[PDB]
Amino acid sequence: HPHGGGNHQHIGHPSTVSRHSPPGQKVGLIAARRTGRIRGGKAVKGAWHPE
Amino acid sequence: QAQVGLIIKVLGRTGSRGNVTQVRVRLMAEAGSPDYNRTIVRNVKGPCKENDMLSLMETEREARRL
Amino acid sequence: GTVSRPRGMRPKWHKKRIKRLKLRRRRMRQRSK
Amino acid sequence: MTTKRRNHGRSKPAHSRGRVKPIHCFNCGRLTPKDKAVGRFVVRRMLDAASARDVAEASPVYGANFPMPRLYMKQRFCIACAIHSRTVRARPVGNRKIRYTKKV
Amino acid sequence: KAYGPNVKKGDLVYGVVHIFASFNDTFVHVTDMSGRETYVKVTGGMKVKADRDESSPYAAMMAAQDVVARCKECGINALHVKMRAVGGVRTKSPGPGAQAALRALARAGMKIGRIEDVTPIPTDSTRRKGSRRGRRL
Amino acid sequence: ALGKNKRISKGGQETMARKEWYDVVAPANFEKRQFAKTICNKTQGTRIAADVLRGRVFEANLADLNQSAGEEEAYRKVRFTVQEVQGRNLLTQFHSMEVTTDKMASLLRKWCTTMETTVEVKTADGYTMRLFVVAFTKPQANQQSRNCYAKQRLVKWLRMRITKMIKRRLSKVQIKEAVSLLTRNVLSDALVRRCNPILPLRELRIRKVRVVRTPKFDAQALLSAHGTIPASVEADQR
RNA sequence: CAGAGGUGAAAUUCUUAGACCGCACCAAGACGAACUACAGCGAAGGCAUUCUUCAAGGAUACCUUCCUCAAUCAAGAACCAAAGUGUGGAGAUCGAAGAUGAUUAGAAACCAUUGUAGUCCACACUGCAAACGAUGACACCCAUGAAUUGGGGAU
RNA sequence: ACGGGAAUAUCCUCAGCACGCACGCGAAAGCUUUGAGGUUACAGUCUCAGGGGGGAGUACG
RNA sequence: CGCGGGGUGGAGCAGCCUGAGCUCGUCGGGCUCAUAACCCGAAGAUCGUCGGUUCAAAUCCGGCCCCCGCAACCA
RNA sequence: CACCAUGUUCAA
Ligand SMILES: [K+]
Ligand SMILES: [K+]
Ligand SMILES: [K+]
Ligand SMILES: [Mg+2]
Ligand SMILES: [Mg+2]
Ligand SMILES: [Mg+2]
Ligand SMILES: [Mg+2]
Ligand SMILES: [Mg+2]
Ligand SMILES: [Mg+2]
Ligand SMILES: [Mg+2]
Ligand SMILES: [Mg+2]
Ligand SMILES: [Mg+2]
Ligand SMILES: [Mg+2]
Ligand SMILES: [Mg+2]
Ligand SMILES: [Mg+2]
Ligand SMILES: [Mg+2]
Ligand SMILES: [Mg+2]
Ligand SMILES: [Mg+2]
Ligand SMILES: [Mg+2]
Ligand SMILES: [Mg+2]
Ligand SMILES: [Mg+2]
Ligand SMILES: [Mg+2]
Ligand SMILES: [Mg+2]
Ligand SMILES: [Mg+2]
Ligand SMILES: [Mg+2]
Ligand SMILES: [Mg+2]
Ligand SMILES: [Mg+2]
Ligand SMILES: [Mg+2]
Ligand SMILES: [Mg+2]
Ligand SMILES: [Mg+2]
Ligand SMILES: [Mg+2]
Ligand code: NA
Ligand code: NA
Ligand SMILES: [Zn+2]
Repeated sequence: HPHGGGNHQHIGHPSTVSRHSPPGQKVGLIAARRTGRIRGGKAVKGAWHPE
Repeated sequence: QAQVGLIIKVLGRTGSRGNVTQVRVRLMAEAGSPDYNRTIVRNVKGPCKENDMLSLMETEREARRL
Repeated sequence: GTVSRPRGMRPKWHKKRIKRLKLRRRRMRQRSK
Repeated sequence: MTTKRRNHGRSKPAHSRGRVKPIHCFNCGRLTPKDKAVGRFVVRRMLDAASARDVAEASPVYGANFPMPRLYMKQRFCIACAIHSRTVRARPVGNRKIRYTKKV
Repeated sequence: KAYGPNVKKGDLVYGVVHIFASFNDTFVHVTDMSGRETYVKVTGGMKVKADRDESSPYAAMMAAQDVVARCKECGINALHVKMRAVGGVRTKSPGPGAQAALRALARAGMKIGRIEDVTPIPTDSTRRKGSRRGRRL
Repeated sequence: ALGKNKRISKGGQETMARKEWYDVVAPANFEKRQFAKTICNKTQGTRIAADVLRGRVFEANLADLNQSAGEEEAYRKVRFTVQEVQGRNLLTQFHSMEVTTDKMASLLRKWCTTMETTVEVKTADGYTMRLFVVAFTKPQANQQSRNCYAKQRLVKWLRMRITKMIKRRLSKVQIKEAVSLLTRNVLSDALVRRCNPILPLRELRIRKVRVVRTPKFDAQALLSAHGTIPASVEADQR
């Protein structure tokens, strides 16, 4: 696992990974537009369809 | 350039320190002119009195009554 | 002003100071037992 | 300390009602009960006498036979703004009971 | 040329002037009777350099005179008038430049049609800015 | 302010030369047919001017639309929706009518009851309108009371009679006849005459009419509404 | 098309990638202006668009019924603005905390631009208000003028 | 047609929120059939609270 | 001990790449009944110390007196 | 509607 190992239990790299990451590297928060506690309103999730 | 006006009434001294006089001015123009007998309120610096004459230059702005 | 001499700080803030003091004392006793 | 007004500065007798929904002050927006706020209905001319004369001269619609429109506004002030704007002034104690029931 | 309609010389061509007069700026905005097409829009900030003078009557008068010049260029010789203040939940009192702008349009030769106040007025509203204590200055 | 803009772009021909003039045409139930003129961009590429002209709403004063009417017409504005472009004529259909703000605000008085009624009705040709009637109570000639507030049961009775009359009168007529009734105050005089016995009224008036739903577009019905269409000389040579 | 916003004056802020402004719309959440009053209703807290509904409640009217069944109340019970708490919704506006810009000797205040929790709804808690008429409840007597809300009687 | 209707006018009446108005009361401000009146000429009935200012609505339970 | 950084007006800090500035502080005069705030002025260095080079050293290169860090690991 | 902070202890 990419998050494995270390003398402390930690992810040593940012957990937001690119949409284009190959399988095996695409773990964590996949293509996250944002992170952290949501405040002031939950936006609608999913892909954006202007139609 | 400048239009001559006649002070037909002294409305009273205005502003703090009382150095500005508010007056009613009749524009002096020949008959048929667009400004013939047109009266406007103006603020005057210096000692003025009724029947005095002023060079107004601009004649559009009207002094706020006080 | 709409009140007479308080002879002290504003009573609402004195009440709040007491309220914070009571909270501190009950926390100290909690850690003790 | 001492009761300054019999009505306590508002039109809410002791057994009339409990709460009157407050309004925003016309000037500062302070919330004050509607029965307490100083209320004035103002009918203001859109133009002063000189400007109205010039616009009426240029207007084929407005003239001696048709009057220009006016502004109509209900203005409610908090007590502080009413006093500061001189809509209302402190009065002698004996004159505080004088009430007007129509615009003079 | 003059870019006017195919009308006889002297016929009244009517636009609509929207005069938004706040306490910070004055808008003199000329459109057609539908409001979709705008001929000219001049504000007090386009005539003065200081922020505190944007709402002054002189700035509004200067804005109106440029409006008249462009209206003559566009072929509009008469104006219906729609006056407004800020409105909404804010003040309903028209700004200082309201009277000067309308007077400047009349004195510049532009004909004046129907005049109406179109200040947005809520029939119930959201909460105005400022606390329940109001602005404390 | 002049000379104060710092960030102009965020990245780093005469306008009136492209405009053509059009006449706006009210329906035949208005004496002045060619009220108002407007401009529009010339048809360029795929952007046809008619496609952006349809749906535009024009507002005019009723006294201007109907000459020799009276000062009562001067406090109402009528709006029209452009339904079809015929050459340089914008044939329109009724959109809304409203009393001016100054007139409506002046009607308000303190020591009386303000009674408001909302009515929705469908005409014979499928137009749906909302009617927004407002009425005011008045003191009698010999009244000595300090107010003329109305009993609530009479207010509801006034609302129901107004609703019944408006629905009955407007549901069996076309939009053209309905506009004629509204703009000529035939319905208004009928309402006040039949509603005064319920409650003494200082004044009753229709303050706003708005079309809320239009049927499918019909070219023939529009032409029947416009009758003889005055010619437009905007496209002609000077 | 070149500024807009905001202020005592400004700046934070928005803006040729088109802001502000104009017209007609669409979405969403609040709110029910003017009329609105020394006016109404409610035990208090509280309550304001219309229509359709569900149980109430006071007053008035009566040559109806009844027959002391009442008054006030430790204990006990239910309700109780705002803020606050829990779980789901909702989140337009305003806005504790916080952020930035001003003012100032300092200003982590008042002012300006923002902004979290909240503000709104359902259910369940909380029961701390200048919850004020700072005036306990029931009952009796009590002089004068002008009004006002509701129901009756007379012309 | 919510129609033998609706609202006014004069008078009477019961119930309600009140206003300027005589006794009397109160340290006074003021209250006054809406008492804070009818009380040293002190007794209609019930009930809650107060006993110089602070410490303090705090500490403990 | 090895490597690196730093000693500048009373305080903190620039300039540290040859020919002294910033804020506060202090002094004098105003304003105030007086103090503070505010306004007008003035003074205060020898660039830690000792040498060398250079026509000229806060500056450049050496040693010294101190100050502050990074390292001092495998058994 | 820029910005106005402070005045040692008794006693006349
Ligand atoms: K008041
Ligand atoms: K109170
Ligand atoms: K009542
Ligand atoms: Mg790996
Ligand atoms: Mg790891
Ligand atoms: Mg862990
Ligand atoms: Mg971890
Ligand atoms: Mg005082
Ligand atoms: Mg006390
Ligand atoms: Mg006092
Ligand atoms: Mg009060
Ligand atoms: Mg009641
Ligand atoms: Mg209350
Ligand atoms: Mg005229
Ligand atoms: Mg400005
Ligand atoms: Mg500006
Ligand atoms: Mg103040
Ligand atoms: Mg009445
Ligand atoms: Mg309403
Ligand atoms: Mg009892
Ligand atoms: Mg709450
Ligand atoms: Mg959950
Ligand atoms: Mg905000
Ligand atoms: Mg309590
Ligand atoms: Mg009571
Ligand atoms: Mg109490
Ligand atoms: Mg009643
Ligand atoms: Mg009395
Ligand atoms: Mg006794
Ligand atoms: Mg005691
Ligand atoms: Mg002293
Ligand atoms: Na790390
Ligand atoms: Na755009
Ligand atoms: Zn105010």
